Amino acid sequence: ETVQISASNAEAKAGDQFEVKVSLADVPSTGIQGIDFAVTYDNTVVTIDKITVGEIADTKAASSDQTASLLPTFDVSIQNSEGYSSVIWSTAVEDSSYWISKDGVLCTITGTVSSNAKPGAESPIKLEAVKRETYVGSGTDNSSISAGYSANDKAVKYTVKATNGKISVPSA
Amino acid sequence: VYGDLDGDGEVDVFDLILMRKAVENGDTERFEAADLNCDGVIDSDDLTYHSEYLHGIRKTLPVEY
Ligand SMILES: [Ca+2]
Ligand SMILES: [Ca+2]
Repeated sequence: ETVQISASNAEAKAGDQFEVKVSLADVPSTGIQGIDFAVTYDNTVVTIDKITVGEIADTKAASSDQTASLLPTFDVSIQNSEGYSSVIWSTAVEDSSYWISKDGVLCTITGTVSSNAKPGAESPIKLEAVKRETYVGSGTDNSSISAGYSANDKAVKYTVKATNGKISVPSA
Repeated sequence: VYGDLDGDGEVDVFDLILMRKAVENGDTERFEAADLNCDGVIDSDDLTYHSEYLHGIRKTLPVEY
C-alpha cells in the first residue's frame, strides 16, 4: 500500500509570515501508527517559526498514550541553521481508531520570509527523508519518508509519494 | 545494532513505536538494542535519545556520559 503527502504554496512579502499546509491523501484503511518526514528549505529566504498538529493527527492518542508525557505524540524538531525541520508522529496505542486514518491536513507550517529577500525570489519547501544514516556507522543515508504501522511487533511500511510546495515573493 | 528494536536492519519510526512500548514495560525482546545509554533500564532517556537520532540531531548511538 501507498500514501500521498504534499505541501501547499504560499506568497508573502519580505519580512512577512506565511503558512504551508502539509496534507495526506489516500491514507490506507488500515491506518498510520507512525510517520516520519523532513521539511527542507533555503534558510537565506525562509525560516520556520512553528509547526502545529493538523486535524487528521489530532486523535485520542495524544492524551491517552502513557509515554506521550515523556515524548509528545506529535514531535517536531526545527533546525533552521541546518536548513530543515523534522516531523515525527507516533504512538504505542494498539487500537487502530486512535491512529491517523483520514485524508486531510497533517500539520501546518508557519514561517517567516527574510527581510533581505528581493522581489520575485523563491524557495522550494521540499518533503523528504531526514538526512541520517540507516543505522549507526552504515555510511548510507535514509532514502524514503516513513509511514505505516506495526502488527505483531512487525513493521508494515507504506510507499510514500511526495509533492513539494513553494514560497515566492511578489513585486510591489 | 543499536536502535533497531524489530531487528530489520533499519533504525526508524517503527522502532520508536517499539521503544514507547518498551518504556511502559521496562523490557523488550532486543534489550541491548533498546538500552541506548547502557544503564540497565529502558526509560524516557532511551526514548528521547532514539527520537533525537531520528530527528537527525544526535549523530551516534550508543550514548556516552
Ligand atoms: Ca528496525
Ligand atoms: Ca537506558
